Amino acid sequence: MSAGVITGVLLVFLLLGYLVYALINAE
Amino acid sequence: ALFEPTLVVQALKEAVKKLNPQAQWRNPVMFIVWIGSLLTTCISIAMASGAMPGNALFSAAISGWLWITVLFANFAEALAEGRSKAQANSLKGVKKTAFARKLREPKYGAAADKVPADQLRKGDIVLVEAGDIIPCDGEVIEGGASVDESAITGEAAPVIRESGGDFASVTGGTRILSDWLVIECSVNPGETFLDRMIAMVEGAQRRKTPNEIALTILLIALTIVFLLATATLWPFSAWGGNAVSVTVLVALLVCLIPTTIGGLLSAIGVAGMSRMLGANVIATSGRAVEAAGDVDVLLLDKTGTITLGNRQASEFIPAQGVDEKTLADAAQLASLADETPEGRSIVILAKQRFNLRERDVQSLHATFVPFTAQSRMSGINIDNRMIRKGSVDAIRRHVEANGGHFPTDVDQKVDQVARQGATPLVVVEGSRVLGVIALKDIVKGGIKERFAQLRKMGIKTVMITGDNRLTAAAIAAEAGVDDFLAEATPEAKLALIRQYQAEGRLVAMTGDGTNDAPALAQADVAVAMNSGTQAAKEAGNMVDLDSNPTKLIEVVHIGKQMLMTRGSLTTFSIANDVAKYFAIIPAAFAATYPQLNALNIMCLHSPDSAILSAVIFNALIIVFLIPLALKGVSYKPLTASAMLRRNLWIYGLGGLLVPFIGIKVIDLLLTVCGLV
Amino acid sequence: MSGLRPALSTFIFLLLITGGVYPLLTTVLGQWWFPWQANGSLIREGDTVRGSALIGQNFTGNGYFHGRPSATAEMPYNPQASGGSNLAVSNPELDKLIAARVAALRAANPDASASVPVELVTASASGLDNNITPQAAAWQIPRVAKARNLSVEQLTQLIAKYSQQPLVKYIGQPVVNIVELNLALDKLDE
Amino acid sequence: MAAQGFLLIATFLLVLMVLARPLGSGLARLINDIPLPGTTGVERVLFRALGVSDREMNWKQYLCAILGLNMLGLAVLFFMLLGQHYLPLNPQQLPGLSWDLALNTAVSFVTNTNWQSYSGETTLSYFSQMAGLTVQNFLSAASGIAVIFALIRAFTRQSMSTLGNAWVDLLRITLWVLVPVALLIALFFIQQGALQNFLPYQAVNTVEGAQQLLPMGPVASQEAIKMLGTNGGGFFNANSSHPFENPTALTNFVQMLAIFLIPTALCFAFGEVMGDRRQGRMLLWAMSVIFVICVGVVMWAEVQGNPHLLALGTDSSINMEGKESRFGVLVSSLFAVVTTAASCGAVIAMHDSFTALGGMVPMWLMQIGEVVFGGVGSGLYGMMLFVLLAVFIAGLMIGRTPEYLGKKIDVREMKLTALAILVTPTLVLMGAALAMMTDAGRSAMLNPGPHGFSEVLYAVSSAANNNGSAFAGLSANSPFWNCLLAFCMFVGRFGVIIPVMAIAGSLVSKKSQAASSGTLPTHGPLFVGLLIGTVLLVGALTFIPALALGPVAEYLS
Ligand SMILES: Nc1ncnc2c1ncn2[C@@H]1O[C@H](COP(=O)(O)OP(=O)(O)O)[C@@H](O)[C@H]1O
Ligand SMILES: [K+]
Ligand SMILES: [K+]
Ligand SMILES: [K+]
Ligand SMILES: [K+]
Ligand SMILES: [K+]
Ligand SMILES: [Mg+2]
Repeated sequence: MSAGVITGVLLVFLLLGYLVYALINAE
Repeated sequence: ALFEPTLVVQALKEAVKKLNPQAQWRNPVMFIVWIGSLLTTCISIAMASGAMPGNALFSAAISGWLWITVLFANFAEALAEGRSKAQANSLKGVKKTAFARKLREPKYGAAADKVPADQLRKGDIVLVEAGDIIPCDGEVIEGGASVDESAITGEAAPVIRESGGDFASVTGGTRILSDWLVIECSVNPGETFLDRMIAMVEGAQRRKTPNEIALTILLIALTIVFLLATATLWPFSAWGGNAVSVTVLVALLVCLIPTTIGGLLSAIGVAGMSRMLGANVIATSGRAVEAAGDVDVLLLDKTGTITLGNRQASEFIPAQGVDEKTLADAAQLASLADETPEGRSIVILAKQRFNLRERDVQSLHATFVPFTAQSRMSGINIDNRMIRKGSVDAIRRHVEANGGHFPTDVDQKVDQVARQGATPLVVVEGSRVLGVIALKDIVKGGIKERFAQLRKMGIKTVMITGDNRLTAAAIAAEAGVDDFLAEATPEAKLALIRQYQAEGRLVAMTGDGTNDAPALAQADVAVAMNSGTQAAKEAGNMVDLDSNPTKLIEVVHIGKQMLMTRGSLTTFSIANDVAKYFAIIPAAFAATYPQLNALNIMCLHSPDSAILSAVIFNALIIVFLIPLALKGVSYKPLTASAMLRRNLWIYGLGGLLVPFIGIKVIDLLLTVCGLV
Repeated sequence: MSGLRPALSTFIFLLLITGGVYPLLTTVLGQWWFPWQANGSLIREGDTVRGSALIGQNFTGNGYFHGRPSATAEMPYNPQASGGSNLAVSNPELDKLIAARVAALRAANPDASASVPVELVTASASGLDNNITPQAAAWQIPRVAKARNLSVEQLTQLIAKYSQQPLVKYIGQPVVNIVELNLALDKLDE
Repeated sequence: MAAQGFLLIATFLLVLMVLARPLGSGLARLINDIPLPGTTGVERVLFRALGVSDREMNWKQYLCAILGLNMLGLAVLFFMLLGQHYLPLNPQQLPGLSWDLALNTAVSFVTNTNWQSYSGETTLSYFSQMAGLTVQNFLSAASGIAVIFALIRAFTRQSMSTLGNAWVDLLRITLWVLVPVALLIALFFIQQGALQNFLPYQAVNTVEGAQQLLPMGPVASQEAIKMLGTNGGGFFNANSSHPFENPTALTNFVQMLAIFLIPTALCFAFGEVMGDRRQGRMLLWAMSVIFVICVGVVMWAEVQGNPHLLALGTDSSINMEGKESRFGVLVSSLFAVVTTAASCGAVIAMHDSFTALGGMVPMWLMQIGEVVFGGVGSGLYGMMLFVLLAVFIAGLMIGRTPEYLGKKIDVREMKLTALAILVTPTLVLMGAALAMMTDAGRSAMLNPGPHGFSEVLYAVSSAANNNGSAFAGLSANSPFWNCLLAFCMFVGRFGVIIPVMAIAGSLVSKKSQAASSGTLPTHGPLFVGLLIGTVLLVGALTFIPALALGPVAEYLS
């Protein structure tokens, strides 16, 4: 709802996307 | 191997922090804790700078303890890599002296000239005398002397490496004692198995085993679970009242995610490879080693693998219608030009028993029929009418081609020789047969006890031999193996490996001969004998150095210890999280949720002390389980269900009760030291 | 493969069966066998229906046997919006509702124990409940005995006669059908 | 009281196994592509009419068939519920639904969740509650049974890259397993006092004289499949608490048996198809131990009840608030645990007036992934995912390759199993976070304090775990709540369905291995305890924070 909140949500989504990409491509 | 030399630890402590700057991209579980460490450090800097009011010392201590948790994980990885590097430096060798004598004529035609060994191509013959290190891998074509394999294998013992037969392989880096040898460059330098094992560990080409990828996927999934729980914990407390800070969430996330196994998995793999090499057996790929735990059958050769080789005759036997000099004259020239151990044995025994000084090698020429393992036949024909020799089946089928009728008393004699325990050898007088030559073979020691241990563990040892039916029974009675496959063509083992593979079972074997090379290349866990040809060396995915036919028990020890340690650390890191909850969840919500203090079953001092103690235990369990990851957990041959129960009792309830005591001890130490 | 025809054919057939055979066969079988149960268990007295034997009603007056309170929308015991109070145990609104119900029941029943039964003060799950325990019925005897001049023993036999007990003592609870009990009490007294 | 509850658990489990023993052989016959003892040419003429054959197609076409049938059903439901007043059999003349409510209810009835944001008797008409509700309950139950049938076929078939035919699977399941048993159950409900008619709303004058309108309609035909297929959602708002839906304790017991009939029969079918019944009884032990523990804990919590009632002049401290009176508190506790563990949306009590711990346990059973006698096939393939995790961990512990029933578990199986594990809790946590960050999400709250967050978390958990039971205090009729729940339910069910079909297609490509000496026995108390501990820890390490902020906070307050 605020700048810090949306920054934290964006960082969490970036970490989640990186972890999902690592799960798909653990190779 | 020495587990922690202080010199090598302080040498690799710089390599610990060399892998800190964004080299953890390939490790997701620890990239998460590195991102959390950077976020906590940044918010602590901005928190001490004036903005975001609060107690910045607690956030700084949290950031420091996550940073040294990252340092401990990198220390485990760098310690395993340093141990592997020290083993590689010990297995470098002496061969840096490239003084090799370039030989022109493919015999003892002098030609001693100092040339560098870097231009040694395939097809170049090298001859060196005793007392000098041999440059490269050698397949001796003529000669034979005593070598010292101490610097390559690990122990010094007088061993004789002749030519012609199977035991005609010498590895570079071994000094010579008595006589000159002939070195054949079968492989280019830098492409041999020794160069491969000392060069693979230098680079970071760690092709992970599929079990390791699967567990990495599972640990990533656990990290996703804990990241979502931590991230969604903020709006819940935000609605409930004063929201929790970022640093307490990051500390709970770090204490939650599988940091232990996620940081010790690579250390487990590298230290397991180091322990694999420490048993004088070399594995170029862990994909076969991880599947070597699930094996049930072992196929063994006899002639040259289980026995010592070098079949020496003991006593000749005559027949009803033949004399003894008629045995001797045919026996001394049956394999006169052959470099076979049985041929040299019958020659020396015939000369010791009669001293028949016939032609030295031939009269003018001969046929010089080679010995093939599929037909089992050899002979020399100059003055007689096609006289030969071979195994019982080959001599019988030659009698059907030449004489037809075969002597049943001689058949009874070869049966009683086989029951005595001598490998049969029958020669041809030209039209009929004269009798068998008994070859009293000698067998390696301890194989009975090691096969009993294998039967206790549950690997069905199978003998592969193409000599005779009763000889396999006589060699199985004194060795303690399961049912054999006797009188078998060397293609029968090639059919049998695919037969056992197509049944769903995983087959494993050993061998040294060139004829065995397709079986070594097609088998799943195929160790290569040290006294074996380079074709078998490159065909087998692993190679032995102790010249032992039953090092597969150590191979499966290493593989099962790998899987056991990795799964045990996984289950320990799962069981830690309930005590992590009982330490952090009452601590994280104090002002906003004052009724949650009833869940302090450990009765900790303050919430900040509880969170700090949880993070300290998260670092300390990793640094305390570095030696467990280095050594590998204890493995005993037992029932699979009983082993599962023991592992559960050690790393389940036990790995659940350890974090409680550790967190309580760390909190008590913090309280008595008075920091928090 | 593409296979749009078998998907559509399967969907049309499994819609036609489960929406035009099974509900129709169930309705036909119910109306042909068990019509009074299948039509709502209505008590039909004259041209109008007093109520159903299962859904329950509201009895504000002290002469009748009061049931469990209802938390339905608008008026209590309204079947057009069923449901409960949806109030947790940590709700002060539920606390005031419970206290007010206990006070009202104690004011209505002076000649009884102060330990009010839980069923008469707690709202039912559906909000349309026609059942109380005979212990609560025995607790509610004296109000009816004071309102109408009948015997306590006579009320006890009437309630025991109108007590639907379950087949097994502990698969459910012993209950009385409140609407039918009140209607039969009115019919027998007048 | 404790003896009565233990007797209730014992007799319920006993009659459950008694009724599930004959169904196991029949379901095994359906798995093994074996026709029924009947079927005298009716199957041949029906498949000739419908244009399907006895084909054999792969996992991609099986999953595409299931997804296409569900998507066509969802579109038909959405258009029917939007244009409700055009279709006949509307005696109350109820108007067409809102777009958000129609989409939410359509996704709700196609995706087996069966969340109800409305009141049925003043929301939907008779033909709507027939065609758009009962038909899709049948189709969703048949889709779940077909998916788990394909998974069992994948586990039992060696070197056969095709997984039967979804059309014949759906036809045989729907018209030989669901329909006749539902006919018997609905006739028993009619015998005990349910409702099945098409009369308009009967005006009723009360004994005192107040007005009362009694709703009517085909309730028993809904109830039968509603309990057989573990498809929640009643004819009225009081889901299985209305006496027109649950007249007697015998009806309630038959409802419990119908809920637990199909998962137990599917476990028995697994045991019969895989030769040895030990692998089908290990799963049943794993369900039964956790089920008995949760039922006993919830009964103890509800018996202790609310001390405020005893403090306010009540003889009984048992929390009977928001509970039926013909149904005991022990029966209500057992039915609550049954519906919250088996993905059935039936609510004997409103689940909101429970104690904090007695609402903590069933919501935890919701949040562990719906495995303990879960769903209709949907619980058994989730239990299969947990068994794959358990055998991977056990193979790691014993040092052998991770295998289950002779099939080596590979990197693709681990990838898809991890994805199928992660689909549900990411949706529960993200939906709860999105609901608690918005005033529209938090404005549906009823109970102040941490029980409100418990209500929101229970709503999102029941949505994304496809259960549909609600605390009902949440005013989920808002368009934001309807869209959020509909999205969570849709992507949760189908993003668990797709990787399960992918695991099945990865397992048909492999071949079984014969069990030898030194292998892992996949039965017995040790493996049962390992599987139960795996399920409990995976469901606990995910959700102890949310439980601690919700019902545990309410209990400790
Ligand atoms: N040099 C030789 N000349 C003739 N026959 C031989 C010779 N060496 C071995 N044989 C016969 O062939 C058999 C060898 O079989 P096998 O063990 O398969 O080959 P190897 O001994 O080379 O491993 C023996 O039974 C022996 O009788
Ligand atoms: K997981
Ligand atoms: K699931
Ligand atoms: K599901
Ligand atoms: K519902
Ligand atoms: K989970
Ligand atoms: Mg050989």
